[PDB]
Amino acid sequence: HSPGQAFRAALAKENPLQIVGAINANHALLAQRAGYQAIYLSGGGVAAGSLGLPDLGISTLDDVLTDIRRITDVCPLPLLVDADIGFGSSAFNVARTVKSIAKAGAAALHIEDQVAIVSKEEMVDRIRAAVDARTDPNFVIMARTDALAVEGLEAALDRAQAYVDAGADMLFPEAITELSMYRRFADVAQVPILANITEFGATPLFTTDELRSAHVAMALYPLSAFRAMNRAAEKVYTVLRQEGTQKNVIDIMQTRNELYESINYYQFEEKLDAL
Amino acid sequence: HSPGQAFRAALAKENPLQIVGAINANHALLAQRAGYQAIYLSGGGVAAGSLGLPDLGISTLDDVLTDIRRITDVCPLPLLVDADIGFGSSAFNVARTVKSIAKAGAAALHIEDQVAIVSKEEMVDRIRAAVDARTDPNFVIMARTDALAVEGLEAALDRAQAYVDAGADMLFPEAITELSMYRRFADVAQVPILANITEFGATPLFTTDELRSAHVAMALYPLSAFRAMNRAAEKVYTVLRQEGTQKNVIDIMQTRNELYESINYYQF
Amino acid sequence: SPGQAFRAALAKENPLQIVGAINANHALLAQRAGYQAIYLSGGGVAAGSLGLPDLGISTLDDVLTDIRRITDVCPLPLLVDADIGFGSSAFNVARTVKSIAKAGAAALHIEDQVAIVSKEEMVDRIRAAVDARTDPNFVIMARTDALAVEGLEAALDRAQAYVDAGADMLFPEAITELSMYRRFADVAQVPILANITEFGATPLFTTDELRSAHVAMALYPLSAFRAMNRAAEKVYTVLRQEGTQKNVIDIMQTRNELYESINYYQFE
Amino acid sequence: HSPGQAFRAALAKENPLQIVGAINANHALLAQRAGYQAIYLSGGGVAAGSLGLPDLGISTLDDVLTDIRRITDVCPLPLLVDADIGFGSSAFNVARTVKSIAKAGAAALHIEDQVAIVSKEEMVDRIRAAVDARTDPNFVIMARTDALAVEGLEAALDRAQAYVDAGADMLFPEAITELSMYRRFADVAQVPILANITEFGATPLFTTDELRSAHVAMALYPLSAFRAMNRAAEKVYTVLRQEGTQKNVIDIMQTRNELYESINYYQFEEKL
Repeated sequence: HSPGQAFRAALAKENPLQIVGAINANHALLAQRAGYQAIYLSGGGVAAGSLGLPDLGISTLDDVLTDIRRITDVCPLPLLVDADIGFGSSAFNVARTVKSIAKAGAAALHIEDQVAIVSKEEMVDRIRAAVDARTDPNFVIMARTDALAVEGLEAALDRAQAYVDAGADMLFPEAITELSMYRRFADVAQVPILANITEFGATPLFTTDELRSAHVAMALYPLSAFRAMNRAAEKVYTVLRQEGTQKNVIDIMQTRNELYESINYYQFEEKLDAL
Repeated sequence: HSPGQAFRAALAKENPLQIVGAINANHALLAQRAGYQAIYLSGGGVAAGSLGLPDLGISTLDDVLTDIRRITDVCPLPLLVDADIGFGSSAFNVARTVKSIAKAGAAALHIEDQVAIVSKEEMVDRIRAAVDARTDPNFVIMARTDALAVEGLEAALDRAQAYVDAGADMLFPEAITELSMYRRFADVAQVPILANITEFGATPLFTTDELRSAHVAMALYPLSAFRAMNRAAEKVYTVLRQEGTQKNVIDIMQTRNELYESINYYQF
Repeated sequence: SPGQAFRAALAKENPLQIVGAINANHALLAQRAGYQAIYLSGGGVAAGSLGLPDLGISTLDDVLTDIRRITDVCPLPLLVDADIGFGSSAFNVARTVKSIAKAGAAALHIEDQVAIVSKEEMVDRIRAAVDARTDPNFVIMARTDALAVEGLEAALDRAQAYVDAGADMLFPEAITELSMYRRFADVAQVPILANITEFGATPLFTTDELRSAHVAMALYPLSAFRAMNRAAEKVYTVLRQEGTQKNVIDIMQTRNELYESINYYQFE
Repeated sequence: HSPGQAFRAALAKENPLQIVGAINANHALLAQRAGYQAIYLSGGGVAAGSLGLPDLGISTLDDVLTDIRRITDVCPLPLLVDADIGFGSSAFNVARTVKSIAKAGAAALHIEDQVAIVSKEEMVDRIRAAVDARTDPNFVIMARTDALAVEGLEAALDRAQAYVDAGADMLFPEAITELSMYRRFADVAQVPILANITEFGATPLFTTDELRSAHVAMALYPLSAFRAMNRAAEKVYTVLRQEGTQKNVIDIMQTRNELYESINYYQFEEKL
């Protein structure tokens, strides 16, 4: 039943496993109804969406925990969580963070080597503090590297090896621009590799068939839905403010039955009927 | 500063005052950029959006307070909050609720007589307890009622005046299909009336001009933006799952520059 | 799992002494004193954490925060006072049960308070609670004040119905004879908890006495909390009257004792 | 409608003003009933009491905000809060922290030059960041410093003036063991001075009369009640576990009537 076991189970059943970001509980339920087997909580999303703040280390662990509980309290899909760099320079912080996130209901989390990026040894220690704090061995500790933004592939691969040896269960190579690169991290790391297919990034919009050819274990789409959600919302605000009526925007609105079906409204009423 | 004043001022410079719901802090900033002068925190939205639950009284005051702080901590627009029956029951419950919501950063809130509905008497105490707990007199205490559709016009208007005599600063009649109804409340209650122009309900999609002729002081669009964001999010999930790529939905996605600007990324 | 730890403590101690801990610190003091299980008093969350009377003012969120604080640092299984489920519908009870378990609790008790609800209503609450539980080892205890409110027959009839409904253990109030506890144990056929709180109508039974009565758990809900309030008050009064705390230094836990209790040096 | 004003008024009314720590809402009420005009939320107390953790930077702002709301939601006494260094490291972090603490209900807070201590310039920027985030000019921003011990008197007095010029409404200087030294700091800073009269420390247990003679504006007792409550609780746990009954500690327990009275039980039941 362990959410961590659920995540790993998802991986074994889907390759590459599509993991979509869910900005809130409602969207996690939509993703589930769409067929997805796992979801994601973006840190930049918590900041930009939940707090309306830029992703400049302004949001706190508590902001993230709150969204983790909301999402997992109602959606059973294993949730991968963006734990940034650990929320705290102290090892105690990295540890309290890992335990808090797991306790909030997350199935997995990824911690990065950013400060520019810290040294291999540094990250290796962070990873160790994380693996140590974990209680449920099935809970996934993913190690993310942003080395490709400031270093070369070879250097990034060197880290990838040290991060795995450090205990990292899976690898998250950021900003990969070539399909062949994914293959090299896989062959070198020997653990599941996640491809971050976020739009407006350096990484091309690879298809799942392309990622599969590169042995990619996971395809992540962190803010996709959020992005379309914002545009549609903005449209409603503009049209409504210009015409003094939302009449010409009704057509792009989820209906009552659709909303109700996504949140299992009828099922709740059913239980009441039974009484 | 007093958001209660900002709210009162807003109704003064805009008639009817358009108040749009904002499901989260981000959308509050969007509504602000769109030019709105006041926003709303829908209770059904906190449940459906923040919790992914139906509007069956499962959400808690704390769930609501979290969204209030998030929104009001970054957006200065006056926020009207849906506080239901006070989530408690006794006088001290309504007070703690009103105080908490005010402390959280809201500018106004509305409580309702919907338990069937409570007797005129208990609603009167409800309003009194609410008004008494108020610290800043500029904080708005709105009363929402459904007596019209339950007891009838005569009874509805009776409650209306009572609710006003109890101290309610504004009235929120629910499920109004005829504009005449709004006028009767405005003439009887003689306090700013709010029209809930939500979609897929029993109320027609009245325009701002139509509401003005009915003497409506506020036009409410509780979930409008929310409904559109869900359809858009659903479209993205569906296409991505079918096609294995989001290439064909990029066109309906807010761009990086657009996002960064809505949250003043460059300013930081 | 916490539920397993609770049942493990129960299987190894008879009766199992369960002491209330008002906060994380005291949870550690209890652990150091040798207790195998601790308690989170609902009245303690209200009076201690909120400074309010136990009259339905505290919320589920207040309780959850204390559960996380305590269980994040103390591994002793924690029994939680979930009042009536913090809501009327089975939906509320369901959300409450999952949240409390998620926060780290090992068990919780729910009561038939409204006077009390009908046997049928409580049966539904219990079923809703049992249905919401995911880990069968998580304990769902039924608390009932039927003996005092309705009488022996009513209490025993309800006790049986509550067990059939899925309640793992029973918390019957107002019993004043060890012989009556045996009767409840024989009829319910599930572990019985005896509330040994102070200043009430019930006797301060010893663990040996409770054992002779077939009582499985002995509860001391606010015992430590009571002694802590008196000591704190003594400090405040002397300090105020004398302009220094010199004369109350002798009743203070030392810095070394504090450090020892929270494993300061270990972290250092 | 300003806890900041209430704090300043308490200062003017009582000199030195006794500020006692309250580990939770209940004790805030006990302090209020004992007659105190201001209370304190110790950072060390939030960690050791609310979290059962050492005061080594493990607690978060959220843990503090929760206790602030709980306390100020029921007790009207102005509350001074220990905000450490602003929980974070950026000007945006100090600002968000200052704002949230005030929004949570506090009347004042203090930040320190702790990193060794940061440079005078570093601290000056923190203070300025806090003062600018402040929405109510009455909300008090206190600067805590341990420069006397770390860098010596010349440097400490220098930072003090610099901190005040930066906007600190009050000063909280550590490591002072002599009245004459408090006197000197007060003369230089020209703002209200707080003396930390915590126990089991280097500082003597100065009396209010002695502190008044030292130009000290506030007397702080950060964990006094907390210390006594822990010992009492430990006593109950121990005796109870050892004897299988709490009969022999009933004598040191606050009764139910006393508890009810301290939290105005009957005034609420009157409303119910």
